[PDB]
Amino acid sequence: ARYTGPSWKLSRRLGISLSGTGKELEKRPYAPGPHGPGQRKKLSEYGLQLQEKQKLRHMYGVNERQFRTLFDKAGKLAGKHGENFMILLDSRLDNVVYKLGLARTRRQARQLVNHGHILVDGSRVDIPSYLVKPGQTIGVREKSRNLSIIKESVEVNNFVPEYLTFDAEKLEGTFTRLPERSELAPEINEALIVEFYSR
Amino acid sequence: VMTDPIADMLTRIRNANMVRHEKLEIPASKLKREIAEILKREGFIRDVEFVEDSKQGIIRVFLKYGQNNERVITGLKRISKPGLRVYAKSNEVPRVLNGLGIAIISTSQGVLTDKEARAKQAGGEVLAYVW
Amino acid sequence: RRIDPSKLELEERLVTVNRVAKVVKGGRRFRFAALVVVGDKNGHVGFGTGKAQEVPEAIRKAVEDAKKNLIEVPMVGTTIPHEIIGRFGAGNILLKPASEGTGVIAGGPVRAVLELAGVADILSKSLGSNTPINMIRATLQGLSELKRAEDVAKLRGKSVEELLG
Amino acid sequence: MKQLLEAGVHFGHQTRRWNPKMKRYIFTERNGIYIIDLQKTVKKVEEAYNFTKNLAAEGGKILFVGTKKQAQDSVKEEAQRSGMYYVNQRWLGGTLTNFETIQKRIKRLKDIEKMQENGTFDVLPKKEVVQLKKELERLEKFLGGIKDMKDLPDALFIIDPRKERIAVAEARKLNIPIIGIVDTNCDPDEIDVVIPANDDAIRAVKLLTSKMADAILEAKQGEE
RNA sequence: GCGUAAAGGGCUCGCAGGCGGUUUCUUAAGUCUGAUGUGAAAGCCCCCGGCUCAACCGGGGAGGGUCAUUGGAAACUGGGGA
Repeated sequence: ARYTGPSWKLSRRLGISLSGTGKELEKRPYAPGPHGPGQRKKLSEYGLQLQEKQKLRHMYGVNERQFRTLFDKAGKLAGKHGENFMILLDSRLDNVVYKLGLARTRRQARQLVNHGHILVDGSRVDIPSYLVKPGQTIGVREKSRNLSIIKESVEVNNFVPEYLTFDAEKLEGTFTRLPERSELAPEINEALIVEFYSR
Repeated sequence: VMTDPIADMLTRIRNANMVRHEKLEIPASKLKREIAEILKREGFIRDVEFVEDSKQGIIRVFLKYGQNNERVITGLKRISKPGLRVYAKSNEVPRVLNGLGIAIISTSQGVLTDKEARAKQAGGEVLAYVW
Repeated sequence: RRIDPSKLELEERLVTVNRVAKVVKGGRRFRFAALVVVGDKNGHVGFGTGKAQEVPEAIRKAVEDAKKNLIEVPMVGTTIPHEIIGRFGAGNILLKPASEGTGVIAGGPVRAVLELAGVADILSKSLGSNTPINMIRATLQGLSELKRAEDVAKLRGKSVEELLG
Repeated sequence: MKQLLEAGVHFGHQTRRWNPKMKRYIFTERNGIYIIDLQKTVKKVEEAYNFTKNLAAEGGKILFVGTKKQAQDSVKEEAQRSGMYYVNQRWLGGTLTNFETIQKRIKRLKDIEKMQENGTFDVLPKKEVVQLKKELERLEKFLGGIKDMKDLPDALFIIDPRKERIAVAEARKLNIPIIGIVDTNCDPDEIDVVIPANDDAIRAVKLLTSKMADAILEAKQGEE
């Protein structure tokens, strides 16, 4: 059950301020902790290993079991290693939910996706890690669509993905293909997931 | 003596292959002959001119490796040990080197090369391996 | 040859900064020794260093060692031409040619050297010695012996791109 | 373009101890030495003429390197009247390989030279001009010829394949070009322009340093 | 791997065994290849579908043998003759 962290110091010492995209601790850019204001140093190969695995895994927030099974399960696909892991670990039902302009928080859109509300493909999708392939109508679950969170997130703007496609009035959605695999260009470098989780 | 002829020729082209000698001798046999036409046709040495005479022998090849240290004979290995024989099926005919070298598997229709033997798609005794 | 000039951006990773002491009259005159290898990020990755009195001094003599030598390492796009077991100095290295997204799976001195010398997918697991200087020595000889396919067709006169796959 | 009849006064060197490398160009052995191969010396002399001229016209200094006794007249007169600044004395340790500390030796030669008319005498007592005049007296007689190389020596015309072995290693250090007349009992593959002839006859030294120094001299002033 | 780290038998003669000069005809015993049988299911891997997804299930494939029976090549080891 991932929903336990603070959500300030986890990004604050996790390596990069996301997400975001301003909630990175701009008041104190150092790492969080009692011995944290001082000079930071680099790690070993396990330093970039833990920063790559904890950094790229903290963007979604799953447990190490499901994230590991997405590591080898992502490596079971075709293409390249870090690209398949990158399109897999971000094409989830909650990343497709909060990436479609659904909710203004990754945990908030997560609980909006597994709260029974955001039912997609015409039916309900009640598991926050139960994704949808390219072409499923990632809907809004119109029996409770008149809400404050959905209307406010429909009022708040954001750069919608070109792998996906939104709907603010028709109450629908879609994912046109796999997302822009190298195109989705955060700081999460997939080589550290090819090294700090490969042994 | 005479443990294996092809290992004597391969040790000849190896030891002369590091000596920087112009020509190299050999014991003239059907393996030195067909291996001379294969290993000469693939472009390692300049020319084999099998100057035969009584009683047996005797091949005489020239090292076709220029100024640059280590020419087209850059390293050879006994891929087949006369004494514990190698084997290779059709799908398991391994191409030695990966992209640079070439192996010579003695196919059932002649002493082929690696890619040509895979072109026939039939393997045999792994005759030698020139990495 | 040829000795490549210091004409690029060097990486300057430190391999390991070992202690050293000459047992002289009075204890042991301790001097730091660090063999830290600088890398160009395209193929000029050379790894030698020296000794000096302070840790930054060993950084200075090591960087002078990186400005000493450089290697080529010809490899077409996340590989080497022929994955040869390259080790000289009683310490082996078994670096094969890997695929595109198979990562730079190497060890301490291999992961430093190839990790700072432009590697994309070259599987490497050693077999032999484990000194640092022996690792950079046999790894440097193995990287400095692996052949390139275009020049391998251009020096052994059969045909360029006649050996493909 | 070597004088073929004039080359018949500089073919001959040590014998009965010649290595396999520098003996491939040997003509034959008739009872005192191996007779060096004449036509190889001619065509190689042409390679030194054209390559030494055209590469010498790129603008870099030529290091007239010489070691042996009676090898200092051909290099001091040849380069000192040629255009290079060489060293015909006992060899300095790491000449090109140091490249800075030899420069600071150039600084001691600089203040020692310019201090002669710099009022160096008549400031301190007689021990100052006496000991210091001994200092340049024992500094200029060893390391003065490097003043004709302020940049690195772009080429090393080394005239001693055995006595100048640390020089051949020094130019082996950089990628510098080192052509030179290496004797019959020498190592062939160490140099890049072999002058396969002897060095025992001093007239062979005048023909070698005259063909080399005259080659770079005549090839260099032809710009105008 | 075996001069000095552990490791050359103190040394020889020899049976069994292991390996063997060059040319040429046959052979298929090995070597290699094609066709059939058989290697049950379930499982591993690939390709889809069903339990809200997943674990799971189901369907569609694959691969697994000094394997038999049988057709070829004779280059190499062997059988036989010169």
